[PDB]
Amino acid sequence: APAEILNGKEISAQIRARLKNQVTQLKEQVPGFTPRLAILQVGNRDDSNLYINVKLKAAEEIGIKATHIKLPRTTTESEVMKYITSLNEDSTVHGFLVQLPLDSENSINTEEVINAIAPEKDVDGLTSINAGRLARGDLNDCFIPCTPKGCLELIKETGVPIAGRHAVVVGRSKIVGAPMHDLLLWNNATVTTCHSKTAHLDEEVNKGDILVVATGQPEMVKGEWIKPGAIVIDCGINYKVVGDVAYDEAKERASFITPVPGGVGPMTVAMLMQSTVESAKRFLE
Amino acid sequence: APAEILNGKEISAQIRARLKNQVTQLKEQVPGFTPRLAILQVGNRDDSNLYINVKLKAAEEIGIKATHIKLPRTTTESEVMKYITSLNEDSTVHGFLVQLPLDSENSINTEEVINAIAPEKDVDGLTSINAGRLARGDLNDCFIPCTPKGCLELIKETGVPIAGRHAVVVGRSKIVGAPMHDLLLWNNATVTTCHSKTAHLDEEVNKGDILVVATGQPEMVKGEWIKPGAIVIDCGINYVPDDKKPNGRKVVGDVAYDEAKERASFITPVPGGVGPMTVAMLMQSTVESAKRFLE
Ligand SMILES: NC(=O)c1ccc[n+]([C@@H]2O[C@H](COP(=O)([O-])OP(=O)(O)OC[C@H]3O[C@@H](n4cnc5c(N)ncnc54)[C@H](OP(=O)(O)O)[C@@H]3O)[C@@H](O)[C@H]2O)c1
Ligand SMILES: NC(=O)c1ccc[n+]([C@@H]2O[C@H](COP(=O)([O-])OP(=O)(O)OC[C@H]3O[C@@H](n4cnc5c(N)ncnc54)[C@H](OP(=O)(O)O)[C@@H]3O)[C@@H](O)[C@H]2O)c1
Repeated sequence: APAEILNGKEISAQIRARLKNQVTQLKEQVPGFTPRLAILQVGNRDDSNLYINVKLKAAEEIGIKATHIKLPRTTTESEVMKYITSLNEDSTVHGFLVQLPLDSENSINTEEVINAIAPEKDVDGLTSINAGRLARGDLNDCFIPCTPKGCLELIKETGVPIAGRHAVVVGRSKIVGAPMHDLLLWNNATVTTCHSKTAHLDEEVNKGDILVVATGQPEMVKGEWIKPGAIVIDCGINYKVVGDVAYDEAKERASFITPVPGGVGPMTVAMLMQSTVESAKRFLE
Repeated sequence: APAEILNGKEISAQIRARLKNQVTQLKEQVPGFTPRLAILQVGNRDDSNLYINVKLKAAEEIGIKATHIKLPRTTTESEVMKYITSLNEDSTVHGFLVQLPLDSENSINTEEVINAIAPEKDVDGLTSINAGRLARGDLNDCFIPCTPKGCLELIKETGVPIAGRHAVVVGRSKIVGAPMHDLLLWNNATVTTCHSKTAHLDEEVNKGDILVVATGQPEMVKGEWIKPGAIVIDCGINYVPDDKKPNGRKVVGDVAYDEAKERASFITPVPGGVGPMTVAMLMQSTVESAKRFLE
């Protein structure tokens, strides 16, 4: 009766073991070379502290050197810009990211901050340059955001070809929904994007052979809506922790489904690490 | 109950007359301010010369100063790059474009040339940075490529709100389909993008309250596929021989117009729909760049 469970915890563990061996091999080819990631944080949110620790731990396990810079809540845009410039110019840093959302007492234009990141170091793929390449099909020389990247990998774990499928993406954010659409489209799905102004959400969802949900609305996508045999990818982290999909009903209709926790979340961290290792390898050129 | 015809020739003429008045007024509000467009050409292709002259003439009618830089076929990539850098840095120039395709005896990386354009001057909207802003919903200050821009304008001429409609885009090219998707999405349509690998294209098309077709496949989208009451926007320019026409050839769209006009509530003809919009949209983007520069 139930959907096969796409176990992101196990899959991510296989990815991290491969990345580790790749990193060990780079270091034996070029001794003293150390791939390096930096994470710049503004403020002191509890959830951001937890996510960053998970990232630092994965990095150290793979043999990536990881630096965490934590700026106070008094930080201004102009101070964040100086750090980004410093990370851009530090040739020991192969990739870096800015943890979102920024936690400051001052107004900081997030887009302007992100877009000061040098594109070759933008391992989160959130610069307009990288978004622009992805959105137009040029996946050759481009970092892709870590969440959609992990989702695509989960979709591929089913062995079902994406080409020609009707995919539905619920959500259109910069971090998840919009790039998710792009990845599905340039893997030759026919893609429908939904958002908060979509009418008859249920009827749109029901057309998805592939369904990716990234709304942050706890369990709003009902199992009833899911197309029989669909692949269901659920990005939601909502406070127990639950997804954006009503799992117990959706599991009876899908052929493949991601649980929450242990689905998309661990896969996201593995892809960040993969992008980091890519940046380090490109720099060795 | 046949479709109202969206007359692109008339609408574009209204747009160009309003832009003129706006430009006259900017110059009176800030005397000495001169909106300025540059077009950089490489080589001497006949078709490019024709298109450029049309753009220069529209600009001069509106009161935009238009400069044409024409480099010879002997030009190298590094010389093209130097001109782009110079246009980027010339504070009198608010917008410029590079006419494509380049006509040189040397290898010139087109993508690299285009992507040296400063985003704030990229009136054709084809730089990666500008594509990226548009694709992620920064519609306040990015540039929009001229064809999808004109499509959106035609859709708005109907007075039917876009928000909550199911829009279908057939095609995903850099120049039309992809930016078209972005405009519809950030106007709050629910958007489906189809392409050459879409299965059951007819059934996908039939879900479109708004349909934009940009395939280059003459009359492939049949009237039977059109949802009743749909807005149909047809970007196709396909040449077919026809001895009964003044110049021995007709232009048809990517939509089978005669059958689609019986099903749509609004439809663009070909010729005379999307095509005449395009030069006016370039002019509109140029006026936007000049206004943003004016702070
Ligand atoms: N595992 C990870 O590392 C990770 C990373 C990022 C995100 N996520 C999770 O994924 C979820 C989404 O995050 P985000 O950054 O993409 O969030 P976000 O920026 O809040 O965007 C939510 C999106 O869902 C849409 N939406 C909201 N209510 C909806 C409704 N009733 N019907 C349809 N669409 C609706 C929004 O519509 P509008 O655009 O119209 O506002 C928007 O596009 C969250 O639970 C987040 O915690 C996880
Ligand atoms: N000023 C003007 O009037 C103007 C300006 C621009 C464009 N246009 C016209 O608009 C049309 C499209 O031009 P473009 O620049 O977008 O061309 P293009 O680069 O060739 O793009 C064609 C697009 O349509 C898709 N397509 C092709 N055959 C299809 C089929 N059988 N079923 C579904 N989708 C199919 C292609 O799919 P894949 O992506 O899968 O290959 C692609 O995304 C042309 O007639 C062009 O002349 C007019």
